[PDB]
Amino acid sequence: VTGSGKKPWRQKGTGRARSGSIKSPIWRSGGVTFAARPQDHSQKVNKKMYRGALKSILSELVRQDRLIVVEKFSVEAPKTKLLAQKLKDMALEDVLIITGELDENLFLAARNLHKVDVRDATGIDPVSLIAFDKVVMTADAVKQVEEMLA
Amino acid sequence: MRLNTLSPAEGSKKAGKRLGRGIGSGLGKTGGRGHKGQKSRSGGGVRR
Amino acid sequence: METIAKHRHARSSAQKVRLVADLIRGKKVSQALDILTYTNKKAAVLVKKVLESAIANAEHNDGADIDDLKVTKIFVDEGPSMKRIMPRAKGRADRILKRTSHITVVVSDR
Amino acid sequence: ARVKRGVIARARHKKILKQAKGYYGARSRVYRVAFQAVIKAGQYAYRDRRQRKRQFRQLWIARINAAARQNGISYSKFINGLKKASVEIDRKILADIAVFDKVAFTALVEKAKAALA
Amino acid sequence: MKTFTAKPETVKRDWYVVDATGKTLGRLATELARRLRGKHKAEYTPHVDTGDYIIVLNADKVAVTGNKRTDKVYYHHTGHIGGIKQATFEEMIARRPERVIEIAVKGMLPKGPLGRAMFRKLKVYAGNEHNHAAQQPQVLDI
Amino acid sequence: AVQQNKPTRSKRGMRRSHDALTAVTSLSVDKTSGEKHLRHHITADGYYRGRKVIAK
Amino acid sequence: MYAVFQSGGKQHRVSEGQTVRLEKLDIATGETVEFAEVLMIANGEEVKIGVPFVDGGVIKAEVVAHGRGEKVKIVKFRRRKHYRKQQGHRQWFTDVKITGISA
RNA sequence: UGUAACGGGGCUAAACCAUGCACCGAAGCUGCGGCAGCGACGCUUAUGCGUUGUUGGGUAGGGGAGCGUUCUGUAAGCCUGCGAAGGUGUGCUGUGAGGCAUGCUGGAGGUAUCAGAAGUGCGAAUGCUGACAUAAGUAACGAUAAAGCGGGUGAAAAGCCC
RNA sequence: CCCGGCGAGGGGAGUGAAAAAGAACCUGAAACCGUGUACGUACAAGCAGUGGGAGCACGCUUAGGCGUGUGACUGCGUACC
Ligand SMILES: [Mg+2]
Ligand SMILES: [Mg+2]
Ligand SMILES: [Mg+2]
Ligand SMILES: [Mg+2]
Ligand SMILES: [Mg+2]
Ligand SMILES: [Mg+2]
Ligand SMILES: [Mg+2]
Ligand SMILES: [Mg+2]
Ligand SMILES: [Mg+2]
Ligand SMILES: [Mg+2]
Ligand SMILES: [Mg+2]
Ligand SMILES: [Mg+2]
Ligand SMILES: [Mg+2]
Ligand SMILES: [Mg+2]
Ligand SMILES: [Mg+2]
Ligand SMILES: [Mg+2]
Ligand SMILES: [Mg+2]
Ligand SMILES: [Mg+2]
Ligand SMILES: [Mg+2]
Ligand SMILES: [Mg+2]
Ligand SMILES: [Mg+2]
Ligand SMILES: [Mg+2]
Ligand SMILES: [Mg+2]
Ligand SMILES: [Mg+2]
Ligand SMILES: [Mg+2]
Ligand SMILES: [Mg+2]
Ligand SMILES: [Mg+2]
Ligand SMILES: [Mg+2]
Ligand SMILES: [Mg+2]
Repeated sequence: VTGSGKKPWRQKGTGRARSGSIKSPIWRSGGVTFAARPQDHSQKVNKKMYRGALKSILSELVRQDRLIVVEKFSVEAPKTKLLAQKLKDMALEDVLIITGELDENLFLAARNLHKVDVRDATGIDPVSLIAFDKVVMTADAVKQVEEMLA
Repeated sequence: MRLNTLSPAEGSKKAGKRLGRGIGSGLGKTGGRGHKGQKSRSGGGVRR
Repeated sequence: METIAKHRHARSSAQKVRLVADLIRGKKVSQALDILTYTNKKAAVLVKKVLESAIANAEHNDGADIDDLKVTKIFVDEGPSMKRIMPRAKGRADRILKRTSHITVVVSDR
Repeated sequence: ARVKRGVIARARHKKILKQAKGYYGARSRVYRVAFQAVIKAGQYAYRDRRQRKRQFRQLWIARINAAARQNGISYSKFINGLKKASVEIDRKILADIAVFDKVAFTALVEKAKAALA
Repeated sequence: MKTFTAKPETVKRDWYVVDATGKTLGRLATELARRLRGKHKAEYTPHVDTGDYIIVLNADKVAVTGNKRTDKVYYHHTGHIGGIKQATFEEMIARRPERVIEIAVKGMLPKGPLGRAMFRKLKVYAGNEHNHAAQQPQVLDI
Repeated sequence: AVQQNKPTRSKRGMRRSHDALTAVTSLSVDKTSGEKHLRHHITADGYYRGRKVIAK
Repeated sequence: MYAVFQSGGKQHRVSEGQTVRLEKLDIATGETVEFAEVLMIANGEEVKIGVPFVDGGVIKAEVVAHGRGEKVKIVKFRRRKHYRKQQGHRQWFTDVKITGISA
């Protein structure tokens, strides 16, 4: 805290509680007793615990009928309207689309759709696999996730 | 399975103690340090 | 009907005006003015000008018969204090509070 | 995550000052004093749920004594008499009857006397 | 159902007259105190005066045992420094004999407002005559 | 010397139980000028017991 | 006419039509309870004193309500010993209405 | 300092010794209702329930189970101008920390649930800042060189002007 | 527009959804100070409550010896850290 190290008043004689620093955390305008510092909140996750978690997730999706497999999933042009349309026809709304390789059109077409995310098999994550009603995977995506989870 | 239906294993996130928060808590006032002497002080205690 | 007048931020402690407010609470306004006229108190000058304002408010605004009015309510509340400092002996300073008051007078024919 | 305490603290003080209604002076106005007043109130109250059972029995006895002596026998002998007669009416009820049914109380005295005779 | 309590506004308080002639002071006083408190009534109520009005005649003939006539001492203090005062029983009886029975009964009545009220129902006289025939006191051999 | 304990608002009010003012009860009306006035005092226009005693 | 009986470790003096609050009875509302050990029956100068119970004496009553009483606060406080606690308590009760005193 | 060496009154027993029977008397014991800890076993254990013995004063201190506050996700969801937060009442409910409902005030925000992270709970530290009491309408109004009157100005004049 | 010193301050009018936004201006807690009503209080002694409890006032239920406020009298009772 800004200010000086001057004792605000003499130790004895005035009848005030003894003081020592104008920046005492007891004091208004004083320092914060256990002031905060930037901290790194990340945690280690054991590799095996990571893959195991993914496996359990995928297995519930299946068991809850939230996992949907298809041969192909793409759109003909980077137009949000086309994806939206496809999704309506498939009776999908809130959905994670996971494909084998990145698909650019599909990615762009999906970006402004808040209930939709697109992802290549390599980039899946645990919270995405949970956070959407359905998850659609192409055969290739399955074949790649499988390889990934040994 | 949703982001608001996941919970930790029973017993895996025990709550930390918080000293000095009143009679009911059981760790009020002296905070489990007893009365007086070196060990009751901030920074107080003897070396290994 | 009831008609109000007030003097807010009057320069007197509420205590001093209350001595006077008490003299006239409940009285016919004519007897109240006589009482105030011959009460030798600064606060009697203050309260009289408020009562007179209430009387004129009642006649001018509310169509009242001044013959029929009574001081049905009168109360003095505490205003903001002005804070000052008075030097005393040996370098010591004392607080001075210059207290003020809010004077409310209500008149009515009932 | 800075936490401000006003809403919680205010509810806490108000809960105490509300229990201090009727108390004199700072006891019903000033938290620090009200709090100590409310505690002492509970202490006495705890104590006096036990005492209440003592004072009432002490009252019943005293009245039974009076009504017994009016019929010519002392409380202590009257009680002994009833015990020997296998009468089990307790002292709350006996004190009620002493006041409200003087003729039944006398009949109870005659039952006590007989069992002592 | 709450236990009965007597009520100041409906309490019945009867009048009696007692002769102190020859009675042992403190054994008379306990009975007077009993009856002035209501202890003898089934309606006895510790916060209510349920007792009776009692006239005591011939206070000047009250009796005491042992050597207390000449030796029992009444002490009192005037509130002024050094002002401790005393009289024997026998001096009390010759100066105001009523005081003997009154002092004895008052010590045996509760302390505080109600007990002071209970005392007001005691009318003690030195001689054989009272002026309360209007109250029709009933003879009480106590 | 100073208090060991804070006097109560009750006590303050008891202390003040003699502080109230008295209203004047003895006004008269001059019979010639019609003015009110303290008894045994002249009126504002300078009348007393019915005579104009002070031109002012 | 009144009668005296024991219920809930306590005794009660009652007449017909009276509602009286007892310790909780495991009897459903609208059922009739019988108290067949009655300590005293008195009707107008006739007075039956049980020794301990009156022969053929029955008090009939109807269960009218079950409920919990007003809360009572328990406070414990040991001054200067850094100790205090409270507890709140409500007591169960059954109300019965006396419908017949059979002497 | 004042009875002041029965707590008092008073007592010749209302004292002392002996025998006896009665009664009063505690948060101890019993009775009725209820909660919980530890066991045990049951109608029947996915784990709490149901029976059932017993235990349940407590400082320092160890252990266990919880309430509530702020922020992140759940949440582009749910409540909310047909009234959010906060303020003030009331009713019900929880063993309690608390919760929910609702009248009035207010006028734009709030956030179930399950998780996640803490600047997370105050009556004391001659604590810190602000606000307001008290003494009290008390002391004081600063050199004891000194004022009096007429007239004026002014809403008002002991104090300003002549 | 009105009282007031061509004041301070106020009462009307009008603006505004609102002046229960009037410039000391959102919300407007608490200490602290008042006006009004109900009940208590001038023979009475102490941590100011708690247990019992009359009476009064105010609601009930349509009576039932119940809610709320007050609290004569009475048992017990020397604050917190
Ligand atoms: Mg800072
Ligand atoms: Mg790695
Ligand atoms: Mg920690
Ligand atoms: Mg310490
Ligand atoms: Mg030590
Ligand atoms: Mg140590
Ligand atoms: Mg200087
Ligand atoms: Mg209050
Ligand atoms: Mg105690
Ligand atoms: Mg006593
Ligand atoms: Mg003696
Ligand atoms: Mg013996
Ligand atoms: Mg007991
Ligand atoms: Mg026990
Ligand atoms: Mg908030
Ligand atoms: Mg909320
Ligand atoms: Mg949480
Ligand atoms: Mg503390
Ligand atoms: Mg003084
Ligand atoms: Mg002086
Ligand atoms: Mg002076
Ligand atoms: Mg000067
Ligand atoms: Mg002026
Ligand atoms: Mg103006
Ligand atoms: Mg309009
Ligand atoms: Mg207006
Ligand atoms: Mg405001
Ligand atoms: Mg009186
Ligand atoms: Mg006193």
